Amino acid sequence: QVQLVQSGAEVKKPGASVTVSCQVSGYTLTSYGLSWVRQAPGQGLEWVGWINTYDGQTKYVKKFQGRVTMTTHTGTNTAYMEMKSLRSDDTAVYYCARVEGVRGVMGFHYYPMDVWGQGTMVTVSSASTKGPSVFPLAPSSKSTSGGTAALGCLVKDYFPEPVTVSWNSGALTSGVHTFPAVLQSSGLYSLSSVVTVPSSSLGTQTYICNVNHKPSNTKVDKKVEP
Amino acid sequence: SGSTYPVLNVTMPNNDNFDKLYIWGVHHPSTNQEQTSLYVQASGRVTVST
Amino acid sequence: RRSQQTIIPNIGSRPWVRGLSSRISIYWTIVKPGDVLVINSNGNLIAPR
Ligand SMILES: *[C@@H]1O[C@H](CO)[C@@H](O[C@@H]2O[C@H](CO)[C@@H](O[C@@H]3O[C@H](CO[C@H]4O[C@H](CO[C@H]5O[C@H](CO)[C@@H](O)[C@H](O)[C@@H]5O)[C@@H](O)[C@H](O[C@H]5O[C@H](CO)[C@@H](O)[C@H](O)[C@@H]5O)[C@@H]4O)[C@@H](O)[C@H](O[C@H]4O[C@H](CO)[C@@H](O)[C@H](O)[C@@H]4O)[C@@H]3O)[C@H](O)[C@H]2NC(C)=O)[C@H](O)[C@H]1NC(C)=O
Ligand SMILES: *[C@@H]1O[C@H](CO)[C@@H](O[C@@H]2O[C@H](CO)[C@@H](O[C@@H]3O[C@H](CO[C@H]4O[C@H](CO)[C@@H](O)[C@H](O)[C@@H]4O)[C@@H](O)[C@H](O[C@H]4O[C@H](CO)[C@@H](O)[C@H](O)[C@@H]4O[C@H]4O[C@H](CO)[C@@H](O)[C@H](O)[C@@H]4O)[C@@H]3O)[C@H](O)[C@H]2NC(C)=O)[C@H](O)[C@H]1NC(C)=O
Repeated sequence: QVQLVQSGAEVKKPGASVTVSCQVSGYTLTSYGLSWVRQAPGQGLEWVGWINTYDGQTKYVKKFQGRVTMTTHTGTNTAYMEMKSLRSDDTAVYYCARVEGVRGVMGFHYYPMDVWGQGTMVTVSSASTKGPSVFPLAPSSKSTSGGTAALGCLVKDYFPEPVTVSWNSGALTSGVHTFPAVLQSSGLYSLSSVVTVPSSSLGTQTYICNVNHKPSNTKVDKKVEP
Repeated sequence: SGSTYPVLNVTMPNNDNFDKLYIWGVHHPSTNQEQTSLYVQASGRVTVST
Repeated sequence: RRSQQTIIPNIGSRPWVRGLSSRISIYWTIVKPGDVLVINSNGNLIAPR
């Protein structure tokens, strides 16, 4: 029962820098090694750096030497991963797992990394934060297809993902299906949340998507009616 | 304090990442009256522990 | 028959561990051939098997 707390997913422009933090529960990180692996979106995995608590040893990838750097707070039972002068491409998911290569070993090889951290999502894009535009989407005509009707909302041109859409503060949890946002050639995402409510109530009950964006602090509620 | 010396019991965590060095001590009364007076109960006792 | 060791329990609250604010002091006593061992405790004893 060893847990790993990873710093809240962060996002920063290229050239800027971020720092991932890893926590440990149960076995003190001190008597365990550690390494970090990047997980580019559907790109496979790539080992990056390696540190050894109570051993102050460090080994990095020939590729990002200098740019990245390890750290360890033996006092708080948490490890750190520093990345300066970030690069647009480098953005991806990052993890931190245990390693046996400690003390006399020094070398990582032998050890079979165990217990990976939930992860940290970092992003690098010259696109600055934006406020989501909420526009209502109702049937062009009573759908009457199979059953009921499909009405929803459309948040377009917003960064950085994602913003939680809540129909009537959660009064409408039935039928709601928010489709995965998409990266516009412009550089700003866009998602949609549609619901399946009876076509016999297109005028009995109104619907409002509570699009609340933390990045832009933009709370926009919209009404959806034919 | 006053007419009583409650069994003192406190704690202090070492959040900091560096080793802490606490220097304490125990008093050796020269007389019983000095003991019972300065420390109430005649039998003192210190129990530092990590 | 050679050496002598006497310990006294130290009542008091201490750093909590595995759900306990108590502790157990470990002490070893070697007994040479022919010599004999003896244990005279009033309590708080943790005799070996
Ligand atoms: C066989 O195994 C052993 C053990 O696994 C291994 O020994 C390690 O060897 C590596 C490299 O040879 C050492 O790593 C280097 O450490 C440099 C200095 O920092 C470390 O050493 C400090 C002092 O060194 C001495 O320590 C005691 C005396 O104090 C003595 O017994 C040793 O022999 C040694 O001479 C040491 O104080 C420090 O750690 C302290 O502080 C931490 C802080 O939290 C604490 O937790 C510890 O308990 C301890 O008090 C630290 O370990 C360091 O400068 C050097 O850096 C390299 O990389 C940078 C870039 O990152 C470069 O700029 C630089 O040029 C160096 O290339 C490197 O990290 C390591 O110290 C040895 N011991 C350890 C920790 O395992 C042998 O090498 C193995 N045999 C071989 C050769 O295969
Ligand atoms: C003399 O002075 C000392 C000064 O320290 C004084 O304090 C003693 O300190 C210890 C620890 O330092 C104290 O113990 C704590 O007790 C709480 C309360 O336990 C009750 O409630 C829990 C649920 O909350 C029940 O399960 C349990 O049955 C009890 O009813 C514990 O909650 C503490 O442990 C957890 O909480 C801590 C605080 O948030 C966490 O930091 C810690 O990680 C613990 O987490 C647990 O759950 C995790 C779940 O994710 C798990 O992962 C962890 O592994 C872990 O199990 C803590 O034990 C206690 O108050 C004092 N001990 C004594 C002596 O009683 C002394 O009391 C004082 N002497 C006296 C009696 O006068």
